[PDB]
Amino acid sequence: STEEATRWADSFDVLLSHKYGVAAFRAFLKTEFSEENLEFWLACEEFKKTRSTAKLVSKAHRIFEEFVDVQAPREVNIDFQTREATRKNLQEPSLTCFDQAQGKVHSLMEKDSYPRFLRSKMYLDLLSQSQ
Amino acid sequence: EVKLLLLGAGESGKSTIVKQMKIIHEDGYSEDECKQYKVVVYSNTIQSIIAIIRAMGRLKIDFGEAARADDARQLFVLAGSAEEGVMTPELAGVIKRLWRDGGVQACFSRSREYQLNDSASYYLNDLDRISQSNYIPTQQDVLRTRVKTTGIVETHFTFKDLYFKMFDVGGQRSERKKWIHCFEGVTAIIFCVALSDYDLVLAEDEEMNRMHESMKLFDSICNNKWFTETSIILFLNKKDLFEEKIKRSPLTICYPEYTGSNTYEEAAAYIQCQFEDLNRRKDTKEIYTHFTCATDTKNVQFVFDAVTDVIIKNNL
Ligand SMILES: Nc1nc2c(ncn2[C@@H]2O[C@H](COP(=O)(O)OP(=O)(O)O)[C@@H](O)[C@H]2O)c(=O)[nH]1
Ligand code: ALF
Ligand SMILES: [Mg+2]
Repeated sequence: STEEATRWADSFDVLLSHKYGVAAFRAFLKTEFSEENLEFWLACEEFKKTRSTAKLVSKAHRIFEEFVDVQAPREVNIDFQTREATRKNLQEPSLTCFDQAQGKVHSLMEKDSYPRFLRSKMYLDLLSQSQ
Repeated sequence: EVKLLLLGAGESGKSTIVKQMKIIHEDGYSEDECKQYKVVVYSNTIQSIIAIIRAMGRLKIDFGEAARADDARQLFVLAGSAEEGVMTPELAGVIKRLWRDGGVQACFSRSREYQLNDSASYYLNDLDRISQSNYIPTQQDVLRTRVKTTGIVETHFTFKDLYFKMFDVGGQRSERKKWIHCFEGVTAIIFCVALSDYDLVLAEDEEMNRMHESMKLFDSICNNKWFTETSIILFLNKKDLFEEKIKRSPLTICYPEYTGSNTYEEAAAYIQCQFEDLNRRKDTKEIYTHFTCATDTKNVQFVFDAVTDVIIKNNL
């Protein structure tokens, strides 16, 4: 448990590769009102696993409506260039439709939220309680 | 207790004011903390030169020398090479040749026509220093870094026997639906405005003037019933960048009716007037305005001291 909790600090991507690291980071992001970033990122990971075209087209539309559109209830913080590229990609959806937007959101979490996670009371409690 | 909100549009200087509170009123930046910003300095540098190169297509600008074409290809391939915080001599040299190219510089001069970090030239002009294998970011290098804020971040610190509960937020349009969460029982707002925004467009809407956006947002905040009793402090920030820019880009871009001079004192004064005019309860409520350079510790310390005095005086 302590080796796993300490592994989350090795890099953001190592944190993301652990189910319990993802869950902890989610709880942390809720306290900072930025959990849409993680839920968008996870949605994109799931999208890339899709095996049928009808399923792919529907999920691309749902992800866009939920997270990417300017009126989206959980609109992610991405620039116009990134949002527009995504919009254009949605006309003929493929598995790389969200790559640009997902990369931007990954960078946003990695550089902003994740360093604060590693210094948080929440993470420090998890460490001290581990094992 | 003082609940203090740092508000303003994207890139206005909010988190930089937050860095200054750590420097002045909390624990400061240790060398180890500085070292943690190295990969950010590198990323900001690499992303900035990439942005200028990319824009050269939109802008119909050629390289001063043909040999830079291969440097540009090399830059794009290498762009990931420094994510572990090592700028290779190869990458360093590629960037140096591109930044010194006359086409690249012509594009840099026209950066209002695209999206470029304010600290781009700061870092690019210091490439020799920052590219050394032993490089440790200085405190000013840290202050100059660009990391976009998402969500709402609370910190605390003490000053003049007051306990400050400080809230830093994201400034982009997408973020602003979250701000209401922190609007209860607010003692003071520092509302940041990038003076140097007057000729830029929003990263999230490239057909919106950034200062016009800031005005709309200040209108909204200043007159919000949540803040009737809140001390409203206006930081007309990036005064240093504004001083330089005003000598080459006319204020009429933002305010077509302006008939004053394109000088720091007159143009700055006019912007102050435009923001202060948005107060629809002038008989009832003050705006406490300061011209700031958020990256200048001495300046922010002086201004924040003055601000604290206003808050004490307003809570007697
Ligand atoms: N030269 C200069 N740079 C500034 C000033 N204020 C902020 N910056 C820089 O502008 C960028 C955006 O600032 P930031 O605090 O991240 O904006 P925020 O989005 O409002 O938090 C950063 O790279 C800062 O270093 C200033 O007054 N002068
Ligand atoms: F653009 Al910001 F904090 F408003 F990074
Ligand atoms: Mg910020």
